[PDB]
Amino acid sequence: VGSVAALLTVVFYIAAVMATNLYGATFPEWFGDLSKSLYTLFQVMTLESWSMGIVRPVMNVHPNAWVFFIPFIMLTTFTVLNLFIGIIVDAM
Amino acid sequence: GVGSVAALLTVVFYIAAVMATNLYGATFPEWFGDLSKSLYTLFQVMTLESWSMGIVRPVMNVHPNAWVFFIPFIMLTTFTVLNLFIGIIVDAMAI
Amino acid sequence: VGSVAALLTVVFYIAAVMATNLYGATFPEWFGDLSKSLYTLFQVMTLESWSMGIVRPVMNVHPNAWVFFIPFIMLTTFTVLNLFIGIIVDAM
Amino acid sequence: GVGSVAALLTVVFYIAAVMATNLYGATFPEWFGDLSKSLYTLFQVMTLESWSMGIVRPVMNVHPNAWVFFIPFIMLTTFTVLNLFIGIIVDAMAI
Ligand SMILES: CCCCCCCCCC(=O)N(CCO)C[C@@H](O)[C@@H](O)[C@@H](O)[C@@H](O)CO
Ligand SMILES: CCCCCCCCCC(=O)N(CCO)C[C@@H](O)[C@@H](O)[C@@H](O)[C@@H](O)CO
Ligand code: NA
Ligand code: NA
Ligand code: NA
Repeated sequence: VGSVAALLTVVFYIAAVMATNLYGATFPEWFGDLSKSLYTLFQVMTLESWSMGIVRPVMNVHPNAWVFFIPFIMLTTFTVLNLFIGIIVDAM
Repeated sequence: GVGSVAALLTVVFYIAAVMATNLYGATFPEWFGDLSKSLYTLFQVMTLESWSMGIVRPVMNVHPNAWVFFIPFIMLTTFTVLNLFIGIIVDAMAI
Repeated sequence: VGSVAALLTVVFYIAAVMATNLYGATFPEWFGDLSKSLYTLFQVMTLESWSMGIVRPVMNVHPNAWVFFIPFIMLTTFTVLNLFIGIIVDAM
Repeated sequence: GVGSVAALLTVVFYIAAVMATNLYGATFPEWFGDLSKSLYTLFQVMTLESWSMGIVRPVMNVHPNAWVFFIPFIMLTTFTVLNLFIGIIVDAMAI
């Protein structure tokens, strides 16, 4: 549980560092600085406008942007679910 | 204890809707103008429908730290709702 | 499980009958006929644009529309989750 | 059997993306123009992001029965994904 939350924080910072670098100059409102990146990736993780709102606009400049976001969604959504289940299981 | 979980959620929902009415009511009246409008918006935000693009990003354009309220709200309420729904299903199977 | 799926089908038809009647004349693209209603309520159940896309526009004509949709979401989302868990538990 | 579940999902994803490319490719080329565009749209539809307002409702304006493909697709894939993720967590706890 504590290790799961630690893994998620590491992945969140590494991904937000990568995203700032990859799409920061082209998409500054969403990935302009580490803070803007951490906010966008949290939004993308919850799945709110991930494609129509973020990825489809991003792919119009970077056609492979899906190689970053789709694996990010698969990894973080599974981890978040696994973490929440882990909290409930340990408390019981 | 299921009933206590639902009670905790109702308290958190009213406290948050009181806080939100005060924080964003004057600037964003269609969404947080009164306690009722606030309770509706926070239910929407809790389900995750247009939470960012639709609500938080427009709210952050006036209040840049609005994320300090909404992100912890989402983390707390979504976990509690999940925990509550699991608790109902687990207790009904045992009984 | 079979009874859960049966309860959901009854609730889906009753709600789509109610919705056709309540918002059919005012919102015909979404609730014009039982079919359009069953499609909208399935969308609302999955939570896609339930508020900004459907309920907020509907509330502008019917200010209490939330008394129908919010309890509908609470009932159907819980039942769907309970049904899917029930399938997985019975198969194991 | 986890590995078989992931295998079933991949088969369903390719079959559905083949079917969708054929059905809506000429009418909706930005979303279903090629197998790649189709696999991306169906992943989006599977996560439920703008599935109706963004994709299906525009698609139904040309193909009124499009719901016969997408609604069963959502029911099948979302259940399988949930079942797969639960299967991973259950097997890791047992081992
Ligand atoms: C799961 C973990 C998710 C963490 C999410 C962190 C979000 C941080 C967002 C943020 O702070 N900003 C980007 C907004 O998108 C910047 C501004 O809103 C504002 O904070 C600044 O101007 C200054 O106040 C900094 O001191
Ligand atoms: C969980 C259960 C969810 C059931 C969902 C059922 C959706 C039915 C939607 C539907 O069929 N239509 C509304 C579209 O919103 C009508 C048209 O698309 C079209 O079917 C008709 O014109 C004729 O073909 C009828 O024979
Ligand atoms: Na969702
Ligand atoms: Na959603
Ligand atoms: Na949306």
